Amino acid sequence: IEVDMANGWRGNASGSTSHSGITYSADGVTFAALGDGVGAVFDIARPTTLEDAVIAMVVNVSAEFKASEANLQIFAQLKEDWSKGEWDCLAASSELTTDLTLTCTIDEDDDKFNQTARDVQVGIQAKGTPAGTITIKSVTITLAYSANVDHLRDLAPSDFPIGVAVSNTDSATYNLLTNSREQAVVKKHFNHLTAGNIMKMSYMQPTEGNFNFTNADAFVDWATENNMTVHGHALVWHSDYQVPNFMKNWAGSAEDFLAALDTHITTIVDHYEAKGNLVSWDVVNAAIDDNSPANFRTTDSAFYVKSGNSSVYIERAFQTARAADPAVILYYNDYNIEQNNAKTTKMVDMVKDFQARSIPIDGVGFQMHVCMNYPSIANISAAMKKVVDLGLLVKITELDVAVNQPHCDAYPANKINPLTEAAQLAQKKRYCDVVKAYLDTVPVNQRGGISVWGTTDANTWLDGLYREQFEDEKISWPLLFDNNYNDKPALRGFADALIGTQCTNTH
Ligand SMILES: O[C@@H]1[C@@H](O)[C@H](O[C@@H]2CO[C@@H](O[C@@H]3CO[C@@H](O[C@@H]4CO[C@@H](O)[C@H](O)[C@H]4O)[C@H](O)[C@H]3O)[C@H](O)[C@H]2O)OC[C@H]1O
Ligand SMILES: O[C@@H]1[C@@H](O)[C@H](O[C@@H]2CO[C@@H](O[C@@H]3CO[C@@H](O[C@@H]4CO[C@@H](O)[C@H](O)[C@H]4O)[C@H](O)[C@H]3O)[C@H](O)[C@H]2O)OC[C@H]1O
Repeated sequence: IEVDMANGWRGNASGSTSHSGITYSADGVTFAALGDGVGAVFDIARPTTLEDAVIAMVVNVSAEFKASEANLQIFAQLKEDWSKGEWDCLAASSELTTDLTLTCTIDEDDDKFNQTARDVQVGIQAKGTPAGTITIKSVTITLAYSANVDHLRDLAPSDFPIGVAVSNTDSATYNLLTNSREQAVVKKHFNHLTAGNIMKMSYMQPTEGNFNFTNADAFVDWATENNMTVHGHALVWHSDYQVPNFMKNWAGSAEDFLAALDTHITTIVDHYEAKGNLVSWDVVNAAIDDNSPANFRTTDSAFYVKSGNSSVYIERAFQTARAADPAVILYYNDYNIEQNNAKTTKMVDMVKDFQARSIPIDGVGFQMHVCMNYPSIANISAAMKKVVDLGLLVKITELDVAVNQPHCDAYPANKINPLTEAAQLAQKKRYCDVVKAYLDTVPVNQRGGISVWGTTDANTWLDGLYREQFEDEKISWPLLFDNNYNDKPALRGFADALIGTQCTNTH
């Protein structure tokens, strides 16, 4: 709460000496400190949840007030219940001179400031034998749950990994290796990791024949130290920000381009085989378009264009990855293929073609970037079953569940902001439904794992993707842990599914 400094302020006398009101300017709110108990205040409407809230004021006091040796008391009290309040803050003349920052934590014995009955009067007053003036420049007021899950990974009903995507050197704030809160949540709940960006193409090979393994190797070493396996992401992907410059600008033949693509794959696969912890790769990521009917991408993919207007690079990537390490599990990975419409159909036809022509492929990764109420559990189940029936592994690679999403629930007509308890419980049921559909649809020996695309809501990729539609607000809140790394009901819902407990949006 940033308190308005231009409206809503009042003089106050909490003692016998009368006050002389308040004065507005460009510097803030000013009053004369006429006697003991004389101050300035504003109101907060009922109901209030103000226990453990922190009041911070920037103030500025006159020479005469300094000379008076008077103290300053930040306080709050209930209107019509005047005797009840927070009276234990005091800034003594000692500490005063400049704009100072004075704070007051609202901390009461009986929880009196979590209440429904009265409005709340908040302010600052002089104590002692005061004189001169006080100026307040600004006021800010900084206002748990447990899922009771000890280790999420330990609840899987068969042997499949429970995994998470982490940030690395691509984020100063959220880098797994420098952020001890990220390390803690990961070590507590997961046994499987994906790098969010640093194993993508231009990160691994920024120029032709100069590979850069240093940062990704430190990530793999930390996974090994902590008894976790690594899913490699990704050997081939069209997204412009991570295509190596020399590939974007290829000026030679189609056969020479495909040979350079082979070198990229063989070098990276051989290196991570020898490092000793790399169990599966997304070999080709998101190569099908978003049209209906669906086709492989054309002009928006450097790989289609530089291969000579051909999708042959897809099968070649799989053949090359297999030759480099025959033991590593090979996935095709994509979004929207869980919807059971045009894109699902194109993916299934591609797998059938590959099986007919002896092109190696071990599984399909369903990224599973879903909305709260779309697509349906029936459609998600039917789409995964199409892959199960071809004898392949099914892996959920990038699960998140958006509370607001511009393509769902007629956004923004029903926008949820701020986040509510009802929305958190809806998210609990939704994570339960999706994980249960996976277990119900995919036989034990075809379960490639379930991973979520991030740790805390404070760093989800969705808020950046939809920044324009969201008006720069962080409103997708799509993951298992909140902005302070505490549990959300979402985590209880994931756990309920693993243990076979009914999926609900209740407590
Ligand atoms: O250290 C604590 C003491 O400060 C504390 O004294 C209390 C201070 O607050 C007092 O409440 C006064 C009551 O008058 C209010 O103004 C009235 C608002 O309504 C108008 O209709 C009316 O005309 C005004 O006069 C004022 O806002 C408010 O500060 C309270 O009565 C004192 O008990 O005691 C506890 C110590 O720990
Ligand atoms: O020089 C800096 C640039 O490098 C930097 O680039 C940004 C890097 O982050 C990018 O966002 C990435 C995009 O990929 C996300 O994961 C994908 C989600 O969709 C799935 O289909 C796919 O499989 C996943 O790989 C990832 O979470 C997210 O962090 C962003 O788009 C780039 O612009 O910009 C800052 C410069 O200083």
